[PDB]
Amino acid sequence: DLMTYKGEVLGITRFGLAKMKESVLMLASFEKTADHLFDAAYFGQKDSVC
Amino acid sequence: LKPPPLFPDTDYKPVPLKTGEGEEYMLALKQELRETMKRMPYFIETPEERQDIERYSKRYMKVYKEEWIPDWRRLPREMMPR
Amino acid sequence: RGRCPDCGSTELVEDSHYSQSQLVCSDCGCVVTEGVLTTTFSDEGSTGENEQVSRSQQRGLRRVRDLCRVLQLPPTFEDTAVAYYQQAYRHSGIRAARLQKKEVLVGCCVLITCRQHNWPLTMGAICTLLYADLDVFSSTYMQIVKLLGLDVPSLCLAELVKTYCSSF
Amino acid sequence: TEGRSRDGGLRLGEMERDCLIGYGASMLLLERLMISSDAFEVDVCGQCGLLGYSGWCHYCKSSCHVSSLRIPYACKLLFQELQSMNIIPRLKLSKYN
Amino acid sequence: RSVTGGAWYSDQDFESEFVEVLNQQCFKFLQSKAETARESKQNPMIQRNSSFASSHEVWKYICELGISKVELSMEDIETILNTLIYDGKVEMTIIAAKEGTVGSVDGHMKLYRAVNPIIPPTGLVRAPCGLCPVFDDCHEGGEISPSNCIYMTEWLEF
Amino acid sequence: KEQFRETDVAKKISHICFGMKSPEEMRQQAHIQVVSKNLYSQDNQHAPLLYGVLDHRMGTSEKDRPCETCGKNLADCLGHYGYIDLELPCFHVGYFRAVIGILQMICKTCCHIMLSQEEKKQFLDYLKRPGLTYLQKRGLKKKISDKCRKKNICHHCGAFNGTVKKCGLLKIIHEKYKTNKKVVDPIVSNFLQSFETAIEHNKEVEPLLGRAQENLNPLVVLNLFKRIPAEDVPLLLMNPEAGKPSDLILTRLLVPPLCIRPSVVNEDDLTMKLTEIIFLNDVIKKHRISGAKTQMIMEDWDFLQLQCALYINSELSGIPLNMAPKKWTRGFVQRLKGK
Amino acid sequence: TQAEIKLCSLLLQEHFGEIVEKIGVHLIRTGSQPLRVIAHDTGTSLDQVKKALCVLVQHNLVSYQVHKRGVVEYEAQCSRVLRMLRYPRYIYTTKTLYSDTGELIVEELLLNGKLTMSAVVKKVADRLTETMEDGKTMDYAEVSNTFVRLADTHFVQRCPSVPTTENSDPGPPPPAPTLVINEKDMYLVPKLSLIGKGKRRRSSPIPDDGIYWQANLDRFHQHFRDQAIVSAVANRMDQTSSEIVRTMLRMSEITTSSSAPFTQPLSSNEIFRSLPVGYNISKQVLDQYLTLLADDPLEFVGKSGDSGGGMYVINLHKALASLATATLESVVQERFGSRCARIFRLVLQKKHIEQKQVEDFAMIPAKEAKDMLYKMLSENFMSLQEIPKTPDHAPSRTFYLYTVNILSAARMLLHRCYKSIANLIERRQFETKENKRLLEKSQRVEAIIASMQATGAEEAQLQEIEEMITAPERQQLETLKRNVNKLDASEIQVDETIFLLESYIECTMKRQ
Ligand code: SF4
Ligand SMILES: [Zn+2]
Ligand SMILES: [Zn+2]
Ligand SMILES: [Zn+2]
Ligand SMILES: [Zn+2]
Repeated sequence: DLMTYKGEVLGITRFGLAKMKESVLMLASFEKTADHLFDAAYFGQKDSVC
Repeated sequence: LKPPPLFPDTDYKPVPLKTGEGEEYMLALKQELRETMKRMPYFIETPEERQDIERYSKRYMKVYKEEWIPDWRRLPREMMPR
Repeated sequence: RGRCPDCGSTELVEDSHYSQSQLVCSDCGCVVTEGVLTTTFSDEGSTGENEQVSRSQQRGLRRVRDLCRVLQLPPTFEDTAVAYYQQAYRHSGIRAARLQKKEVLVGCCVLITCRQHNWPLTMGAICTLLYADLDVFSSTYMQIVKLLGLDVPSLCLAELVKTYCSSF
Repeated sequence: TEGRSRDGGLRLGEMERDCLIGYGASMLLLERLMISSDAFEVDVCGQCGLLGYSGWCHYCKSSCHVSSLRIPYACKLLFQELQSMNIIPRLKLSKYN
Repeated sequence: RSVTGGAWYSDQDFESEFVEVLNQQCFKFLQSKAETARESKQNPMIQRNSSFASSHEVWKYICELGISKVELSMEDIETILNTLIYDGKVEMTIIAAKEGTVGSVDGHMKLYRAVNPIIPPTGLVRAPCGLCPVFDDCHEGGEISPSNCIYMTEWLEF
Repeated sequence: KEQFRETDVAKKISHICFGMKSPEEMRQQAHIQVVSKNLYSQDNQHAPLLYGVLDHRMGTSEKDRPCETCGKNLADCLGHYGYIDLELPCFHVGYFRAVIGILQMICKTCCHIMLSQEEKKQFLDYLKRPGLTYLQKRGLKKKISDKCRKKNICHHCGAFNGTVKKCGLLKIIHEKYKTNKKVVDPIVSNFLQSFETAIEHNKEVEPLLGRAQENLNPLVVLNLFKRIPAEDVPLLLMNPEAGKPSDLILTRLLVPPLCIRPSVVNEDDLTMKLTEIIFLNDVIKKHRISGAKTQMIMEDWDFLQLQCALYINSELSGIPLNMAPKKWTRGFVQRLKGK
Repeated sequence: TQAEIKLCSLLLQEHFGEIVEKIGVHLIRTGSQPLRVIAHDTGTSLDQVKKALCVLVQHNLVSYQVHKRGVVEYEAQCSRVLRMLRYPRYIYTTKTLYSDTGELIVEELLLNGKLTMSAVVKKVADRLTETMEDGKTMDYAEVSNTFVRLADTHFVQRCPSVPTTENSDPGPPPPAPTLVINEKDMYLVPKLSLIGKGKRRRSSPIPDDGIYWQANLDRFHQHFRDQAIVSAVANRMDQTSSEIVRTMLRMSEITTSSSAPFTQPLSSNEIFRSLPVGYNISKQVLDQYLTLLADDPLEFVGKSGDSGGGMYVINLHKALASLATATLESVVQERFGSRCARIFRLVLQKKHIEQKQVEDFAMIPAKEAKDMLYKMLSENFMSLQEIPKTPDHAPSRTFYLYTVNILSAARMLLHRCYKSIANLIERRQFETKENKRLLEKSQRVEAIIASMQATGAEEAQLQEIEEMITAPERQQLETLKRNVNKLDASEIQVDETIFLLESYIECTMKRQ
């Protein structure tokens, strides 16, 4: 069920993860770190500790 | 070694003002008007608030004001001044 | 800290039972009752600040190094002779002197260096290289030594025979 | 520190931080990873959202906004690290309840 | 010429003084001609000619003054004046070659005239932040502020 | 008598808020500037310089003195900052994609984004849409960039635009006044006339002038972003309160605390890596009183740009073999990278 | 567009208080929205937002409009908000063309936002009666004469009227009346039933109901550039050209759009008769003058033909270009030196050129000229074409020709001007604020002197009230006044450059 709750099959991949999670640090921890970091600063994203 | 001063010197110095009478009159009329038109009820300062205790002085030197009169036939519905 | 819990300790020294860092103190046979965890380095991977130096002066330095590498002797002789060259290259007359005097200088420095470490050597061996002449380099030697007032041993008699006799 | 050659104790990789969650324990994980290991305390200013020191915010030039938090030292390092790259993790503080 | 550098290139130095005095005195003469010509004040259509000096005329005048002991040349002077247009001081005109001894152009000859600037100094240059070299950093929130800028204030005094 | 004092308040983190800093904000944060390429006194003591890097006023890296700022020893000094300033602007690398995106999105003549008022209404409505997500922001970025890139004319100013193209790594160009496959407009005559003096004094330009392109450089780009309409800001999906388009380009850098980069052996990567930057900056500074030609000028500028690019990271690809990276280097990206 | 916001915000606070200013700033940063979300964003009560927005509509800094699904929003006017510092010049202009009556008229027009003719004429008359004693009065007839003269000259005009809402869309009305405008009566005055004179007021029936009017600023703007061109020609050749250009334009006023790059040509035959009788120039001398003027290489005016006598046309756009170039030349000249102007003018004429091709022309030697040129790049006045010689594009194989663009220059210069103006004004405000103690003390002692000044006067209060530390401090306040005067003058002596610059920039757009 986890893979399909979003109305689409989202595999366990760097691409799926981006399409599935929202917080910043866990993206930055996994892969494509610097890209995520700079894009986040660009967007001015807030992030909750949740 | 020693970072320069905050204000480095300048060889040039600003051109001095040209004198002009009607302009100086205008100069005077500027400082007059900016203090004058602030009376117009379009200008707003804070409403009165936070008085200590009712003392009949407030009855005698009371402030007077009456609600403004805009054109009630030109602005949207909620325009009522209250 | 500094004190033991209250009284007259002021010193700090290290001791620890097992893989730790605690600050021995010596008014109580104690550890300032505190300790602090040492912080250290490693598991990754003498100054720079090198003066650009006058072009002819570093030409002289290059001659210095190329010279004593003839003796293929410990680099420390190189380094201390270079330090002596820098010490000498601080005077107007030395700067204004003709370059021949500087060339004999790069040899007299090594001479004094070897003498300090009583390494056997003789004038002729050095002067065969520098295009030197007895008057020139002897006078330059006297001038430098009496200018800097440096102490230096003499040629010990038995010092030179050891290498000399082995040359037969 | 690293290991036996230089007095380093033990390492607890990711794959045990996973089993701690598996069981679901929370105070054990919190203790083992930030209390015992490398706990540290830092100071921040609520008004601007930046770090400070010794009960004073150099940015706002004021005292009435600074406060002290607990924090794993690695994360304080990280917050001082990003700023060099001009990525600024500003902070919003809140009541502990 | 790339070796000699002319009468202005001296001991491989530049004779700034000769060229500067040439410029200023030539403009002095040119504006004298312009003012005297317009003092005829009869007709602008005749001032179209009267107000303009000939390059040979000004060359004759300057070499007649003989301030420089070194010789003054036709094209050398003409270029000396040629700086003035970009100095924003003068105007140019061209005619047939019969003017003067030289007729310095193919079948043509050219003239020169002094000009009025179209506006006085502007207001902005009277403002210290028209001049303030850290205008960019002189911020209310910055340590360079109108409350603290020192030029900002010395402008008050003089 | 005494005034009441709140001793402490039990507090907890609510959010992190990532965002940019402006040159002026960077000034305000800094404790000191650093304006020297050298680091130690030439004397025997090896003492740090006052206005050079490793100024202990910025922090501490030893067990035997506090920093001159916080006044306490290494056990507690959080660290501090200094800052430096470049002579000429330089791109940030990390945001280079952002710069090219922005140059692509905007009309060059008048700085507005080439949208229809209907399009403005639609996209501001989407902005109003509650619950906007990162992914959604990606979606809007895509769609609006699509409907803009297909434009050639500008509604606002009354002119058309070329296109943005790279001209090698860390460099960018725009295809405005080249000869056009749709045949040149009469303004080709104006281009040609503008080259008249250059052609006459240098005929070798004539074979080349047909291949001209908008030679935009970091300085003009920064200048351009200084004039973006405030209304047009958020539609770039930037939160105007987090970071404003001015800050995507830089003119100053923070020199991070010593405890970030303890230097004992006695060098450190960041330390000497940044010594490089400051040295090359002083070199171009001296060059500013040199009487030099143009080539070495813009070359020194691009050297500064290269040096900063290294100062961020190390795996940059497109550098010609004459000034390639000399050895492995741990820039910030590389010390966050990997296991 | 920061400095714009800074200037407009501080001005708005100056003239309408620190309560409405926040609404104004948020509006200009959001364009238009309904009051609901506006109050949400401001965190401000409905009544406050209303008592602001009503004023911002009275002075039409914000409009209102009914939008899709019937939602009303209020539209910011980015230029209106900041025109205000031009009011000085409007007042000067009206008093210059007309007597003090026109100035007392306009000062009202802008102060009240809008007025109906009965209201404005009565109000000005009453206050006029305050200006003279002995029962002297001024009739409505003269006031109406000035009013009709102004309306005919189109310096003042009617507001947008309400549509025929009383007889349309029966049933529930729209949320707002959605006013409309028409040119047909755009300067047509009403016949008022009020008659007689102004009357002095107790300080404690409308025939023109709803007929409001407001000044036509652009009429002044048109007039300003007319002054500019006539002054330029007078400076360059002689006042006679000033008169002839004035004649041509005063007839051209209606022969072309206010922002067209050109006018339709008049004949020297019409000019010869439209020129004042005070000028004795003959027709042949007039035509020869016109030929000379059309022959000017600056080409502000051209011939364009000879039908029905000498055809001649003004080329406004180029004139604005001429003065724009000239002002930028002057600013660089004073800011950096004449030599800068020389090199600049070289590059301006020689649109592409290299350094090794100008030093001879500039005659300044090396190691000063090259860096001199380079530093101009720092401020973006200068550009470089850098045409490459190869597909390699290496620096050793490209030509470094310089280049200019006036548009970019005016655009960039604007920021410095706006920020400098804000600097002056906020400097005054800071200085006054830190002087508020001294200002309070001075005003207190001046009020005390005003008391018993002449009525109930006595000597025991006419030497004591200035005896204290105010004696050296009064000059401090007077020095503050001198500084105020200096920077106040700089205001009027900054923004004319601004006027010409905005004119020249706005005419550059084609708005396709
Ligand atoms: S406040 Fe400073 S920057 Fe502004 S005008 Fe005055 S001196 Fe110049
Ligand atoms: Zn004891
Ligand atoms: Zn703070
Ligand atoms: Zn510290
Ligand atoms: Zn455009």
